Amino acid sequence: GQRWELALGRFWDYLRWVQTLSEQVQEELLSSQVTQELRALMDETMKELKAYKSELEEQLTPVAEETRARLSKELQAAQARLGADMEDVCGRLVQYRGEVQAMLGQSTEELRVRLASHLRKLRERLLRDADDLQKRLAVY
Repeated sequence: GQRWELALGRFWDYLRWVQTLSEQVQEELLSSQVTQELRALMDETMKELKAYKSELEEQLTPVAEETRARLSKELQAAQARLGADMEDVCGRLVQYRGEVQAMLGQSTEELRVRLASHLRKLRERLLRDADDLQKRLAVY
């Protein structure tokens, strides 16, 4: 129930809504509304995660400078993986917007099927990285 978790939770729900590709989603996907909203959610998540890590560093068990230095950097990488997953989702939503324009009015039904299957794999990856990031944070 950490703050960074609730923020990731909002990003996650929003993305679970995009995954439906309902009428309102498609509408917002052709504008930049979805990627903007996701970008805000993301930024909030990263901010909170950074501040949480900073606080956690206040009550740490002391270890060899090396293991500590190693732990910190493993943590830093897990955080970067999360950010990068989020950007890859938005990137994919950008591509979809362009591919639609590229069709010039033709049916996008097949574009949508393909976007949903890819989006699903990108989300699977994001969830994997968030779970890992949560495990590293817990055993700090």
